[PDB]
Amino acid sequence: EPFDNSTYRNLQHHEYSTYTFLDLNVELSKFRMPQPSSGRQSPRH
Amino acid sequence: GALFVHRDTPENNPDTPFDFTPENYKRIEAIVKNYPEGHKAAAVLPVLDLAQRQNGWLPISAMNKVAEILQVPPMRVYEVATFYTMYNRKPVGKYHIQVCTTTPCMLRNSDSILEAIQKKLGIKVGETTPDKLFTLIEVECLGACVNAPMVQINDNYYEDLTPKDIEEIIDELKAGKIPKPGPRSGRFSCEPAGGLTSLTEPPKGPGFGVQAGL
Amino acid sequence: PKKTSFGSLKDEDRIFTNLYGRHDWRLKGAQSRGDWYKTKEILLKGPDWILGEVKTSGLRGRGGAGFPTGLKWSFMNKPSDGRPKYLVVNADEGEPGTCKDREIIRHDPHKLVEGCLVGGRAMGARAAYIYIRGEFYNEASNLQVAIREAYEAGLIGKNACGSGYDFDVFVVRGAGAYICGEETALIESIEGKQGKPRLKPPFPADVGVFGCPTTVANVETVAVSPTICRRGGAWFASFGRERNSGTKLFNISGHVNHPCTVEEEMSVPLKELIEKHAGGVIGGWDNLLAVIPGGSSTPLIPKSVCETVLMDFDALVQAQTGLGTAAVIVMDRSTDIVKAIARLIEFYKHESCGQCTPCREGVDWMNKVMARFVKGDARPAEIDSLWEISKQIEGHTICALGDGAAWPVQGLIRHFRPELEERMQQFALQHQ
Amino acid sequence: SNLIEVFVDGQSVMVEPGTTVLQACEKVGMQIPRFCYHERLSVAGNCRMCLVEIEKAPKVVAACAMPVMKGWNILTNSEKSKKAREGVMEFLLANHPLDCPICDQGGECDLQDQSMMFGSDRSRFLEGKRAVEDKNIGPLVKTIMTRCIQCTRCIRFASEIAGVDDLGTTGRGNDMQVGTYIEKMFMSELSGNIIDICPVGALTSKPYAFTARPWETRKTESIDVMDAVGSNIVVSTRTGEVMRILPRMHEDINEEWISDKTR
Amino acid sequence: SGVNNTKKWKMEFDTRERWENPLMGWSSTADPLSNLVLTFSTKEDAVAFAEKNGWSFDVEERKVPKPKSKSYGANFSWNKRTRVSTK
Ligand SMILES: Cc1cc2nc3c(=O)[nH]c(=O)nc-3n(C[C@H](O)[C@H](O)[C@H](O)COP(=O)(O)O)c2cc1C
Ligand code: SF4
Ligand code: SF4
Ligand code: SF4
Ligand code: FES
Ligand SMILES: [K+]
Repeated sequence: EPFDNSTYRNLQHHEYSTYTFLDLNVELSKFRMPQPSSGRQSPRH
Repeated sequence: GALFVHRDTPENNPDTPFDFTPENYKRIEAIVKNYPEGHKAAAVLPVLDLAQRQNGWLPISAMNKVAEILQVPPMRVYEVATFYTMYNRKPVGKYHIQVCTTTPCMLRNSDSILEAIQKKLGIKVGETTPDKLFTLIEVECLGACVNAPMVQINDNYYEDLTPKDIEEIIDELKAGKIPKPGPRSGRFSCEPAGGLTSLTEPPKGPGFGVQAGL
Repeated sequence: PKKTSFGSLKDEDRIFTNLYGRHDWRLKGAQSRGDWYKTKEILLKGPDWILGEVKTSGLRGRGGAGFPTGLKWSFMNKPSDGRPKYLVVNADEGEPGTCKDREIIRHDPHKLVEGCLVGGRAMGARAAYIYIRGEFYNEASNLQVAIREAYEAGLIGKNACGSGYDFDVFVVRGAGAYICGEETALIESIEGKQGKPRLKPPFPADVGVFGCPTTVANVETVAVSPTICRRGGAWFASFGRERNSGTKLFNISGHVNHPCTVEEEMSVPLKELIEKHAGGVIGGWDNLLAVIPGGSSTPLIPKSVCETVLMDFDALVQAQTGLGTAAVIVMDRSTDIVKAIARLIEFYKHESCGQCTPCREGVDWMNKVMARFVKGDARPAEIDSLWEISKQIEGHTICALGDGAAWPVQGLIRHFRPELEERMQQFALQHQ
Repeated sequence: SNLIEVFVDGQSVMVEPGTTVLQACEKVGMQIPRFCYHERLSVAGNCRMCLVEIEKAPKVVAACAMPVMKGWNILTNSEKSKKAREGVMEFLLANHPLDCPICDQGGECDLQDQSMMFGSDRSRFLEGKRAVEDKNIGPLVKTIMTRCIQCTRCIRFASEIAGVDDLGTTGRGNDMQVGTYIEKMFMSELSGNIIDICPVGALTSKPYAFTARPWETRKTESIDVMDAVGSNIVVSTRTGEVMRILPRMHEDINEEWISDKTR
Repeated sequence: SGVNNTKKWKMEFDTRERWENPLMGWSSTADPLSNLVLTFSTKEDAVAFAEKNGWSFDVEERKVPKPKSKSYGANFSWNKRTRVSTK
C-alpha cells in the first residue's frame, strides 16, 4: 500500500492464463467505436 | 526447424484435423474487431499466435485453414508464420526453453546456464528432450537484457538466473509445478543488489504545474 | 542558468514515479503517483497548447533516434485529409540491454497511455494501435487489464476523459523481430505482413497502417510527455544538456556489480553512473576495457575515453557513439572485446528482414569474416576490408538496421585495432 | 504548367510532378543500373543498385523511390554513387553460385552485363557461400533458387499481373528463400513471362534449357496466332530452326508479355 | 532490362532457305545477303540508303515506351486496389 521501495506488486503476472491476451480481447468489445469504413470488404475487393 | 521448404509429413499435412473452441471463435472475432473492416489482413498476426496455443505449434493445416477464414491468400499467412521467430512450424515440447545468450547475457556468462541445462537434459541445442518435455535452443535476447542471464519458458520468463538455480528451474518443471517467474535474485522489480538508489521519497500526487488553465 | 551537475537523478526527476513497480502499476496506484490528473484539461486546452509544450521542451527521440519530438508531432497536426489519424507505440525493445519499454508497461502502464492520450489530442488520433513485442506476453496482459480500468472509467474510449474524443487504444502483441522495432517495419507488422521496413519517402505523416497517418513514438518519449504537459518545457529542458534534455532509463548492465534499470539524468559522468547507482564496475575502471553506453547501435569506446564523458547526444557524437537507449553495458579486461561483440554482430545477423541487399548480404558476410577474426585466421589487411564493407553498407540500406549494425563493428575497428591485430598472429603461431 | 524543373549532371530537364529519378534521367537517355525495378511492374527499391548520390546531399537516395523536386541536379557519375553501385553489386555477387557456364542466362544475364560496366574486377569474398534447395513448379520453367538475387520480381509479377499468389519469400536473415514453401506449380496462363522477368538464371525455360546460347540467335519479329490478340513476338532461331518465342514490346496490345501457349 | 541496343536503326533482310548439308549438319545457305545488318542514326537516311542501291524498303516506326507514371506510396492505400501486399 505505501511506496514500499522493496516490493514488486506484480503478482498478477504470475496469475495469467495461457489464453490471457485473447481473453481480455474478448471482453474488450463493449466500449468500442466504429472501425472506419474502408469501403471494399477486403483490400482485394 | 531450420527449413523454409515444406515437406508433407504424415502427421502434419493439409488433412491434419485443426479447429477452434466456441470461445476461440470469439477470440478471433475479438481479434478482427480491433482492426478496420476491409483491412482484416492485419488480423493474420495474432490469430497465428492464437493458432499454436491449440495444437502446441504451427501445423501447416492451420496456415491454409486460417487463410480461408481470414479470406487472405494462403501464401500471405505462409510468410507470416515463417518470418517471425516464435512461429515454429515443427512440433515442439511443452516447455519451450528460450535461453538467452545475446552479448549482454554472454558477458555475464550466459554460457554457464546453457552448459548446466545441457548436462542434465543430455540432449543438445535445438532438439527436444527424450520425453519431448523441454526444448533448449539459443536465440536472441528476450528484450529484458539487464539482469543476470535469463531464460524464457513458452510464455513464462525468468531473469537474474545463475548456473546454480537453472538446476532449480527445470527440477520442479520436470515435476510439473511452476517455478517463480521473474528475477531469481533480490531484484523484486529491477532494484540493484545494493538496495535501491532512487525513489526514496514517496511519489507526488496531483496538483502540479497547472500552467494557466492546464 | 546552467545545471553543470547533470548526474545522480533525483526522485522527482523520475517521470515514472512507479518505475520499480513500487506503489501500484494499475489504476489504483496511478492516481496515487499523479496519473489521470487533469488529462482532459490538457486535451481541452488545445492540440497546439501541448504542441507548444513539447516544442518548448523538445524531447529528443529516446528510441535511438535523437529527433526532437516537438517537430515530429507538429508535422502531423493539420486538418485531416480523410484518412483516420492514428497513434502508434513501438514497444519492441529488441535492442541488447534496452529495457525502457518494459519498465514502463509493467510498472505504470497508465503512464504510457497518458502519453498516448495527451499526445493523441495534438495528433488528432481517434485510435492508437499500440504494439508490444511477442516476447512480452506477460506485459501485454498487464497493460490489457490496465487498459480496462481506463476504458470503463471514461478516461479512454467513448469521449475519452469526458471530452469529445472517440480515442481508443488497441494493443497488438508481436511475434519476435528486432527489425520490427523500426517504425517503417512495425507499420506493416501491424498491417498484417512480413515485418519488413518500408522504403522512403512516403511518411507516417501521410501513410501508415492501412495507409493512415500514424505517429510512431517511443514509449519513453510517450510516457515522459505527461510530465512535460503537467509541468511545462522548463521542467524538461532544465535537466540535461542542450537539445539532449529530460530523463531516460539508463539500463546499466554487462560487467557491473549491480546491473539494473534506473531512470537517470543524461550528461552524467560514466564513473558515478556505475558507482552511485550500482556500486561500481566489476574490477574497477582498470578492469573496465570499454563501455557500450547508448546501446547496440552505439559504438563502444575505450577506457582512455570513458572517464567522465557525458551521455548527452552531442557528447556521444564527439565520443564517436550515440545515446541509443542508454542501454549501457560494460566488458571487463577478462572479456575479449573481439568475443564481446561476437554475439552482438551475429545477433544483428539473426535479426534482419533481409529485404535490402546491403543488410542481407552484409551482416552474414561480416559474421564469417569476423569468425576468423576472433579465431585469428586472417591477415592484417582483412581488418581493412572489414572497414571498407562496413562503410559500404552504411547509408546504403533501406532502413537503419544495417546502419544500426554498422556502428558497433565500425566503432570497434577504429578504437581497438591493435588488439584486433593482436589476436591474429596469436592464431598464426600455434595454428601454423 | 505544373511541371517542375530539375537537372541531371548538368543539363536541365523538365519533369512531371512526383517523378522518380529512374523516370527522370531516362529522358536524356540514361538507364540507372537497376535489378529490382520494372517499368510496368510495381516499385520495389530493394536491389539498391539504382542508388545515386547528388551534391549537397550527404546520403545517397534510392532513385526508383525518390520523388524529385525543384533543384535536384542528379550527379549520376558522382564517385560516391559510383562507389555505391560497386559495393551494392559485389554484395549481390557474393552469395551468387558460380554457374555462368552452366546457367542459360549466360550472354543475356542482367547480372553479368551490369557487372561488366558498373562492376569490379576481383572479389574480396574469402568465406563460404550460400546454397538453396531447388524447387519444381511446373515442367515448363526451371527454378535454380541458389542463383536468386531476392529481387522479388517474381512475387510481384504473380500477385499483380498474373493474379495468383503461388510465389512468396520465406525466411528471416540471409537465407530468405523465395518459392512456395509447400510444393505447388505455376498454373498462370501468363506464367511464361516470369522467365523474362527474372534478371538471373533462377527462372529459366525448361524446353529451351541448354539448347542454345543468346549470342548465336538471329532474332526475328512475328506475332502470336494462338490468340486473336496477335501478340508481338521475337522468334529466336539458330542455324535453320526455331529455338524460343520471346515477347516483343508493343504496349497497348501485348506490352512485353505473351501467353504460355505461344511461349 | 538494359536498353542500349534500341537506339539505332538496321537494314535487316528477310530469310532464305537454310538446308542441312549431307555431312555433319552444316546449315548451308546460298544467299549472300544474310549477315549484313546495318546501323543507322535515323530513318530518313535509312530509306535514303534503300533506293540508291535500289532495294525495296519496309519501314517500321520506333516503339517508344509509353510514360511510366508510378508511385511508391500508391502501393500502400486505403480503398485503392493498388494496395500491394507483396514486396
Ligand atoms: C533496428 C531498430 C530497432 C528499433 N527498436 C525500437 C524499439 O524497440 N522501441 C522504440 O521505441 N523504438 C525503436 N526504434 C526506433 C524507431 O524506429 C523510431 O525511430 C522511434 O520509435 C520513433 O519514436 P521516438 O522518436 O520517440 O524514438 C528502432 C529503430 C531501429 C532502426
Ligand atoms: S538493413 Fe535492409 S535488409 Fe537489413 S533489416 Fe533493414 S531493411 Fe531489411
Ligand atoms: S544468372 Fe547470370 S551471373 Fe548467375 S550463373 Fe547465370 S549467367 Fe552467371
Ligand atoms: S526467383 Fe528470380 S524473380 Fe524471383 S526474387 Fe529471385 S531473382 Fe527475382
Ligand atoms: S531499382 Fe532502385 S533499388 Fe532496385
Ligand atoms: K530469368
